[PDB]
Amino acid sequence: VLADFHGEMGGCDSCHVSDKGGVTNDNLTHENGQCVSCHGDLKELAAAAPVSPHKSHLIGEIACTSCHKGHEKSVAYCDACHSFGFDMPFGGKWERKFVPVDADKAAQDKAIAAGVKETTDVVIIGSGGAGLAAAVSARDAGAKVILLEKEPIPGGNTKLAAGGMNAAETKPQAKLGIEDKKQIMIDDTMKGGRNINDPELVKVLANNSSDSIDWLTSMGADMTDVGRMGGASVNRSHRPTGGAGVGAHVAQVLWDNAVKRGTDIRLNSRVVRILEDGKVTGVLVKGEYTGYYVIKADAVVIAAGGFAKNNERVSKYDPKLKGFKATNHPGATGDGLDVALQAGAATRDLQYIQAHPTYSPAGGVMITEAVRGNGAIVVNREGNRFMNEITTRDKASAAILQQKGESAYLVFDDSIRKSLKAIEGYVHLNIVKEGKTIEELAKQIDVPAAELAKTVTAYNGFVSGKDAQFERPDLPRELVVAPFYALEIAPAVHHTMGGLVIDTKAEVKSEKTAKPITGLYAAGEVTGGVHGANRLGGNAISDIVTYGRIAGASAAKFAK
Ligand SMILES: Cc1cc2nc3c(=O)[nH]c(=O)nc-3n(C[C@H](O)[C@@H](O)[C@@H](O)COP(=O)(O)OP(=O)(O)OC[C@H]3O[C@@H](n4cnc5c(N)ncnc54)[C@H](O)[C@@H]3O)c2cc1C
Ligand code: HEC
Ligand code: HEC
Ligand code: HEC
Ligand code: HEC
Ligand SMILES: O=C(O)/C=C/C(=O)O
Repeated sequence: VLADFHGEMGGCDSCHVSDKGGVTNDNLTHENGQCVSCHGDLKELAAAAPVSPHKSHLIGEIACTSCHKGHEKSVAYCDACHSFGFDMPFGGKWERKFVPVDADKAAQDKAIAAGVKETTDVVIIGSGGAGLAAAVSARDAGAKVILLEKEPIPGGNTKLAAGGMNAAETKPQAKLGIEDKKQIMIDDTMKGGRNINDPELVKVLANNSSDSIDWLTSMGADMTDVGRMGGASVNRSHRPTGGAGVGAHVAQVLWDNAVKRGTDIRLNSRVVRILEDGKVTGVLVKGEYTGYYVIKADAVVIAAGGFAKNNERVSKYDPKLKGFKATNHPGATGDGLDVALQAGAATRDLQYIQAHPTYSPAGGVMITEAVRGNGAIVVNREGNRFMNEITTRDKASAAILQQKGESAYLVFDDSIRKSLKAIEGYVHLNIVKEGKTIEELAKQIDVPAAELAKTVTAYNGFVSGKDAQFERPDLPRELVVAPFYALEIAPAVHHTMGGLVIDTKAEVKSEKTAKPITGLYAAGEVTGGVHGANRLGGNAISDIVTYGRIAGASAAKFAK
């Protein structure tokens, strides 16, 4: 392992700040400074490469030490989701065992009384889009902030985002000739959420849309290419130009701005208990290398995101998903909720767990909803259609579940390819089957040529505005310019629509007292009610930004 290979050289000193050893802080700045001092930084390393582990889509600072582990085997962090078989010096397999947020209670108790280390105004749990947005906002005229993230690298699931941030009206929308209006936001959002959605939440989720999409814009963002997500009417999923992805893009831009203002962002730092006056007094942090510690603060924003990814827990409410795969990063296991619950928060819609119908087994990645939206059709093992490809996720997950072998085949054109640039990434991942003709495509895929061809020729007829098979309301492109591609895909646990109960100010309500627990804030996937029973594609990112901002600001006035 790497620190022995380097003990052989110069000592403990090489990396650590002292000759006895040990880490100063959990972001591991010193040591990573040491790394780069002898080896160069990531751009330097990246330039040297001929798929390289030193240059990727991850956002934010990506410590050397997030892969190159000192005192233990090392693993590319890319293996949490891909299987690149890189040949990592001092290699190891990626393994994560979920450990309870409450275990080691004695230890936590012993350490709560044992001093009082730092104090700040506002603490924010998690670094995805909601926590960063909150960072900007608390910081941005108001308070001192100290955001913790448990992962070794930032941006949660936010950074994987693919297809768009919903907003209504007055976003750039103007400039493309997309005619849309606020109530249509609300109204689809209720319809997709099967009408249980907290009405006041879906309201500000409608009415702050444009501003969050302008805020992003005041910060550096590129929200201009618009498309169609399953479930809405007027086109409104904002993204970067030509079909790239908004998650990385948004995460990055709010990472920068949060860092730019004075946020004190700390990785390998998991919050394991909110501190009880019953007012929120502070937080108990388990810094991975520096041990436990208390931070006193006046407001706590909870922005830890969802629990998709914990199959134990998700199987708990919907055992249909036991054994299913997830589209999330490793961090979404519910720590947040647990922390909050211990604090006596109220939750809702915990059992409504959204599976994404088009994940790819082979690639270990989601494959965006926009591929079907720009024109792809889905095809079972027999070579035929079985569904209106732009239906709701739950219906589309259901239908592929009910098909030969539990999986199905996205099938598109050279025309759909060109038109949605996320598709170059899939191509880059070796997961896309190619055919110079549909008969060629079939052979790769192991689906019958005359049936697939008849399917595709017929689909084309439907394309002529009428799907006399499955009702697909939009038929964007014809599927007739070669080469032709396909991917097999299947449903994967993806979003948890439920969560902590909060108002339009982002306050968290107590189960017992049905009022807010004081100075306890929340925003993002960790919260409940914004999406009802079903989340619309494109509503997560807009919920996260607009609610973060509110959570931040609310927490800032508190303490002020
Ligand atoms: C593959 C994929 C594609 C999606 N694409 C889209 C899209 O195109 N459009 C859209 O609207 N939505 C999309 N979604 C929905 C969007 O991703 C939200 O679901 C996600 O943004 C949630 O934001 P967040 O701020 O709440 O959390 P996250 O981005 O997950 O941020 C999470 C932080 O909390 C850290 N954390 C958790 N617990 C603790 C703790 N106890 N202490 C410290 N840190 C902690 C976590 O590990 C995590 O990093 C997508 C999600 C995925 C996974
Ligand atoms: C001389 C033999 C060394 C002593 C004593 C210690 N180290 Fe290290 N170290 C390095 C990293 C990247 C870390 C972070 C965690 C990890 O990646 O393993 C650490 C951490 C420690 C710790 C904490 C133990 C724990 O894992 O919880 C101790 C006690 C420690 N270090 C003491 C990096 C390096 C390194 C660079 C390659 C060298 C030469 C050493 N460490 C050597 C020593
Ligand atoms: C910070 C914690 C790090 C990390 C992540 C790495 N180094 Fe070093 N390194 C140095 C020298 C002179 C060598 C040897 C070259 C050789 O023997 O051919 C290395 C080796 C490595 C590797 C190489 C694995 C391989 O053999 O391919 C890796 C992955 C690596 N390091 C990472 C020099 C230095 C330092 C100068 C004092 C410092 C500081 C570090 N390394 C710290 C780090
Ligand atoms: C995970 C995403 C990584 C991060 C972040 C960093 N490194 Fe890396 N490193 C990683 C792998 C999987 C490999 C080897 C496999 C391959 O195909 O490249 C490496 C290799 C190195 C090396 C040896 C190669 C070289 O050009 O010398 C060194 C010296 C190295 N890595 C150092 C290093 C530093 C300083 C980093 C911070 C900027 C860093 N790595 C980031 C995985 C990952
Ligand atoms: C899980 C959270 C991931 C980790 C960690 C890494 N990647 Fe990833 N990667 C992930 C997804 C969900 C996607 C697809 C996004 C989409 O647009 O639908 C990707 C994409 C890639 C690609 C192809 C697209 C591109 O932008 O090049 C490559 C080549 C890739 N990822 C490589 C890669 C590397 C090298 C990573 C380590 C630094 C890495 N990924 C981390 C999911 C996740
Ligand atoms: O781009 C997609 O298909 C997913 C969107 C979401 O989860 O909101």
